[PDB]
Amino acid sequence: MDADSLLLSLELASGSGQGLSPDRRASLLTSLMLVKRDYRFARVLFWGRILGLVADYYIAQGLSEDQLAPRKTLYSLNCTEWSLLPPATEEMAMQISVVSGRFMGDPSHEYEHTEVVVQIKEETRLVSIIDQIDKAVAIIPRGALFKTPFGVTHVNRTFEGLPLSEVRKLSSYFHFREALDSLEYDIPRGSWSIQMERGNALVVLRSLLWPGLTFYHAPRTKNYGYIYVGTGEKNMDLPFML
Amino acid sequence: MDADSLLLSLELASGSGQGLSPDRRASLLTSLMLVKRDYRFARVLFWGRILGLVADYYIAQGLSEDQLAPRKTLYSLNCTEWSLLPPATEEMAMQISVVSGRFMGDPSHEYEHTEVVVQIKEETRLVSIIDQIDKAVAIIPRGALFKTPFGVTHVNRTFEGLPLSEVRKLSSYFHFREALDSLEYDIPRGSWSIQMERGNALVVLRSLLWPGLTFYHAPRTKNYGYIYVGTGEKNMDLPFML
Amino acid sequence: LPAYEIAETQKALFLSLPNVMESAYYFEQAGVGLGTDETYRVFLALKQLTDTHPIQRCRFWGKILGLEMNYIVAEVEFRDGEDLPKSLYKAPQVIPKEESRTGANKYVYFVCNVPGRPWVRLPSVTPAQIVTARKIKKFFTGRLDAAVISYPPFPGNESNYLRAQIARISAGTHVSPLGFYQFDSYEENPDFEGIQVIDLVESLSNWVHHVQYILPQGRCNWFNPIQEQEVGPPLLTPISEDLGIQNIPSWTTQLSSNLIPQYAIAVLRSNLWPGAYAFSNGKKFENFYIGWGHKYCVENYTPPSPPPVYQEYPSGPEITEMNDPSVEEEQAFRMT
Amino acid sequence: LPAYEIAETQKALFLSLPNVMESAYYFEQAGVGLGTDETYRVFLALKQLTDTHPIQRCRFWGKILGLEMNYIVAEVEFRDGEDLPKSLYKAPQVIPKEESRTGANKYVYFVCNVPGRPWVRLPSVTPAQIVTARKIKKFFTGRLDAAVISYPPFPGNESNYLRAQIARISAGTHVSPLGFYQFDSYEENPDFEGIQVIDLVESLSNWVHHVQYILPQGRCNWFNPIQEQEVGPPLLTPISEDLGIQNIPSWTTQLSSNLIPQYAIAVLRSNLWPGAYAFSNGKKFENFYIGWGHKYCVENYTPPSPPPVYQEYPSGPEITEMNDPSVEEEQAFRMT
Amino acid sequence: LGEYEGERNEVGERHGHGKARLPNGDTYEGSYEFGKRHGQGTYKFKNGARYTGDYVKNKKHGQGTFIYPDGSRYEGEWADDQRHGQGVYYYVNNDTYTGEWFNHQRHGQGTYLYAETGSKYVGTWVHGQQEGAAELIHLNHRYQGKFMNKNPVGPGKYVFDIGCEQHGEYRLTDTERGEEEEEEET
Amino acid sequence: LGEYEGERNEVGERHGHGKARLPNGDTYEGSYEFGKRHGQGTYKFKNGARYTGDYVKNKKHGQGTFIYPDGSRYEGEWADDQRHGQGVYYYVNNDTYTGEWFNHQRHGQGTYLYAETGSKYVGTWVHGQQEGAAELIHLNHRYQGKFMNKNPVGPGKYVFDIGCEQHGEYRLTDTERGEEEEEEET
Repeated sequence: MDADSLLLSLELASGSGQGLSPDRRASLLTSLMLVKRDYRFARVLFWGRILGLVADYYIAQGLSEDQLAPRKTLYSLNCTEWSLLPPATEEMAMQISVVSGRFMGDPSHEYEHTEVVVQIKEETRLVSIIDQIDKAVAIIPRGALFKTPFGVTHVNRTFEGLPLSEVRKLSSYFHFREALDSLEYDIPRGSWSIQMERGNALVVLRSLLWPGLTFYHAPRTKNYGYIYVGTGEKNMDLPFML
Repeated sequence: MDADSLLLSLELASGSGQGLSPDRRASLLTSLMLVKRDYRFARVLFWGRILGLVADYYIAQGLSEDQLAPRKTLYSLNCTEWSLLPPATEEMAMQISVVSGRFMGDPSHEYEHTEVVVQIKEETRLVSIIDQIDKAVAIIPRGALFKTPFGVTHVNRTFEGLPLSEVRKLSSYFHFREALDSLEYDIPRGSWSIQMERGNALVVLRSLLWPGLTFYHAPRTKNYGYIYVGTGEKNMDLPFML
Repeated sequence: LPAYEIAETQKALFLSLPNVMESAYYFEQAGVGLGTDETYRVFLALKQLTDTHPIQRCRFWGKILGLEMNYIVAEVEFRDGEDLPKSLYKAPQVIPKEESRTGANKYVYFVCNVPGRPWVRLPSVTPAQIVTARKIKKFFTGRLDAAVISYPPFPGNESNYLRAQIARISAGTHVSPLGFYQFDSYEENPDFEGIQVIDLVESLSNWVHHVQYILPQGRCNWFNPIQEQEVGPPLLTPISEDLGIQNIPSWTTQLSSNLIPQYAIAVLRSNLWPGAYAFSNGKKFENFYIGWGHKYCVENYTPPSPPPVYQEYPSGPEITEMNDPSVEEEQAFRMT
Repeated sequence: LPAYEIAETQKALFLSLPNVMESAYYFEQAGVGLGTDETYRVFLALKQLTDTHPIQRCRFWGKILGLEMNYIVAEVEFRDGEDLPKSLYKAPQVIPKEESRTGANKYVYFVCNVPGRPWVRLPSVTPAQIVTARKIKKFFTGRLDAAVISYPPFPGNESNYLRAQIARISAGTHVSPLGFYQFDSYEENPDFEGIQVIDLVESLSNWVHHVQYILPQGRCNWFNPIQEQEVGPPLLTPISEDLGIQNIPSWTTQLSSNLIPQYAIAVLRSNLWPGAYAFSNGKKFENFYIGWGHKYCVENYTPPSPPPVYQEYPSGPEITEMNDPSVEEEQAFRMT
Repeated sequence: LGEYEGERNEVGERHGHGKARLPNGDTYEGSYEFGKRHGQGTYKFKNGARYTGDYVKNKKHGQGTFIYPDGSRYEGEWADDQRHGQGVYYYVNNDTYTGEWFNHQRHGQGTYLYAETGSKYVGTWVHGQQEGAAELIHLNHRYQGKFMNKNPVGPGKYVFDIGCEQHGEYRLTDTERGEEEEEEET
Repeated sequence: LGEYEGERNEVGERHGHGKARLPNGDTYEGSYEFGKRHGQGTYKFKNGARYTGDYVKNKKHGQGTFIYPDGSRYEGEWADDQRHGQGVYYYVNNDTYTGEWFNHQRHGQGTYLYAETGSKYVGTWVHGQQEGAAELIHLNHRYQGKFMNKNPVGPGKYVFDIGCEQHGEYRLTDTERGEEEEEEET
């Protein structure tokens, strides 16, 4: 999402199925500013929402400097209380390959596995899923992060939107994570749903690798943002459905 | 307000009460770009919603090239059929000085004006009220409009928001008419309500010469836009209220 | 930054009351209200107001506009706990308040500038120099201590003018469509059985005033100030015979659907008070004022006339006198 | 430009059906559906569909997400007017459709992409080749003529697969609270006498199914195709006995507007089908689905096992042939 | 009848500081000159009225203080038993009229200050009536205009403390006036 | 006991294209070479089975088409009354199995085309069963992996016509499969 003008950045945006509500809207509008006040963040944006089974997660991603570091992730059972999440590594990314169940929505709930009986926390699996999503299907438009000679590439103020000749072009959208950035040369090459909701005023890219991620972008105004209202599953039957 | 994707600036936004509505938002969202397709308009702004007596007016103004000019105006009870208003001048502004009542919702309503049984039109009074509002209390921020060397005074794309030093004062807000253009030098010098609705994200400038005009602006993004949801009466009790 | 200090006091919101949300969706359909997030902010402000005060029935009254800061007003009711001759011309019959919860002060109006800041309770307005000061119109500053003044001597510091304007607006723009609030006091009708929406559109004789009417003497009841009475429209009278200018209809009635006759809500609007709205979809109802707390006339606002100048004493036999008790009569009074 | 072309076809919108806005407002509060600019365009699309077809009731079924364009779905119900031994292996009992308005074709599902575009009527689904082909899982490209392919030969051109997925969602997840649709067909209870929102959260047995479950045969009613006998959950059963895995519940329940206890609408989210939501407040309800038209599995979806290969003819006394007769048999037959 | 316990210095009439008692009940303590009431003197009536002031040429003329029996009083210049000159009138509602009088009526640049309200009428008076070229100063604004038949009827301007004036034309009645042309401070 | 009609030798067998009636009720129209049953001919049983082809070493050997009485048929090479060599089998549901045969069973490389489905099992068959190193090629994808006891149990990859493949492991249950390792075309 974004940090200012949160009305046009819809939680639904005619996409991703579910979304937020007018019970979680104003609390998030104050909570992103409270996270930006507490933690030293340059920008803060609502990442998305994990479904769960008893409660949601309301994942907000707080961004540090240089726009490329493993930036901070925050979960919240209720939107007034916010906690931290550790930065993900490779071993917690490969430890979740044996579990494929749905999210529970409980921090005390642990997932068991017989390998000697071992247990894993819900929160490390949650931040591993979030890191896999932001390293897999996190997208930005062309020119949104311009190249700097010092090497920071924080915010491009020149970029006001994409012209009408490259909206349907999938290769124009770059990625937020490192491989300037990596364009849409992904492994299925058909894992993106490009739609035009209201004329040529809003383009919606729905992630087919992770069902529930909608990236809205306006071609004339610089308003781009991705929100994941999926359940965090990584369904490996994607070319079976394509 | 704005040309396309009008939902970035809320029509109400807790500002002077009434704004737009369902049964009216999607209708005007289709009708503005339909007018832009029909009439040769570079931009088109929802000017406001004059309340009237039995029906609203739903005034929409159409921008074009060679700005800071008398622009075209359109009114419509139902937002499917639209009609163009004639260009206003000073003769109808002199002729409406004998009437001080409110508008009738039925268009082409007759007036008695017993002095001679000559009658004036409702459309010329409407476009004279729109010309009196637009020449007085229709405001533009500092970085929005700039003077071109050729003289077209088109909208600048490099807006860069508005800093904290000139978001509360009146020295940064220009007008649509000339003396580039005149800033806030209103005749009682206190005819503007400057408010911060949601933190430092939305500054709101409500007019006091006309109590229905509301101008939203964001100090970070391009959310500037004025809308007159009122009556159009020119109440001259402004120093009595101040 | 102001956003951080407003979030640190709006965080307490998300951490015997009116259904603000239901009555706000239909008002959004009518085209009046606050928005999507600010209405839930004032709803959680109402929720913070109900568990801190013994309130039996709250109501979102509305939002009176201001210059630099606004006023969000809630209409609540408490269960049991609440807050050489001398000068011959005396005081001109200073009338006190009626009671704490019966007369024009029947409703307690709490006011907050934003949903983050706590509510400020408006005092019980005296209907002698504040309600009878309805012949003024002043813009609300947004501080509640600005000490606003006008042509009459105003004994208020904008916390009484706001309460007087609230008592003026609420007494005329609170309507009920003829079915409930039956018989002074009024209680809700059990066999209301609904009503038609289009009958409320095409007829103005349905919306009746359930609240008491503000008299020109300022009160709602009669005080008998001599020891003939000034009365107007009683309770439960329709707005078809509402007072005002005869050339302008006092109430605009619109159907803000225009396409679906099946589901629609009558959208009442006051022309005397610009910004007062009221919906009634057949079973539910709500009133909502927003905007500047002022009235509207067919002409501009004029200042009131000055009082009579109290003309001086006439020169009669008690003022004029004779010349002198001279010698010609005092020399004859001795022999008399 | 395509924007002006998609704006000029929406002019027919701005010129029986269940209220969609109220449901949308509740669904929005629930956290599902569409924002309040396109869910009104589908309301006028339903109004245009109702004014062109003899529809008893036209519900907004939801919006199936797609690749190039989404599938906005209506759910209508028409009143009176509708639309040496060779080859020893025959067809394996090809089952036709049940009826016109009784079985899985009880509601006609009109599907459009944009509300400015006219509605495309989905054909009536057949059980033996489209509903029993529910073991596939395919996306939608938003064309309705693309002739999508899977592991069995699908007799459809993306309208039949969408119709089968809509039938599965409407037969497995279309739910109603306990007390509605009493006894085949069903009629709404006049003596519903309300229901508690808290009782619809802690108790999952207060949500009956009210719709016929899709059998593995494909149709909702057994019809004796041999002249075996399988039956699932019948009509008017709660969702507490739904089939699924032990570690994931079949239905979860959250409360919209959790902070305020008084005004909270129970929200039902189907674990089995993502994007399907049911909302109840106490008196009214509406089912909804949005997102990809797919069934959730605990593991990732695997393609089904192939049918077993047919065995050949076994070595018996009939397949054994006599090679040649003896010399004594051919020299003694002419004498004996 | 009347008694005079004062002094009769002259052989013709009385002279000097004397205390006379009038036959109806009035008491005059004051000096005499030319055989007549002249100089400073206090005339106390029987109904409660009083007059401490100068008597010149058989009448009230000069500095005087009249305490009227209805509660009002007047401190100022008298002439020929009529109020004429500068004078401050305290009315029964504590209203202070610090202005000019002429022949027992308000005439001149009067400064009628309202005590129950707070306004101040600084304007021309004839015959004890409001006239044109007047300034009605309130707690917030000042109305420069004309007055006729106890009401402002002329086109006048309004000067406010916010720094603006507006020139409104009053109609035939005091209610429903006209107002336009909000200007800047000159 | 049927009787042969046609040509016969004086010391040997028939040695010519003749029609013989078997004692069990079969008709064989064929030739005989080198004193044994050899050469092309058509055998026909009494129930409806048939065999048009060659007879080498007293049995079915060489090119020949058998018509089974259940509706199935089998063309191709035969050996000693067993199915061996290149052969095309058409089952009762028109399933076309073309490829190698060995000793009355499916063995070696074979292509089993489903008529009612449209999928081709191309790979190894051992003892008339589906075995490893085989691909199920459909009109949407192709699964290259191992097949055991007519089911996929080993690691295998699905290659698609969109230009990507995905690996995966099958579990101990037949209708269970975990998938990972998605790449592009090799």
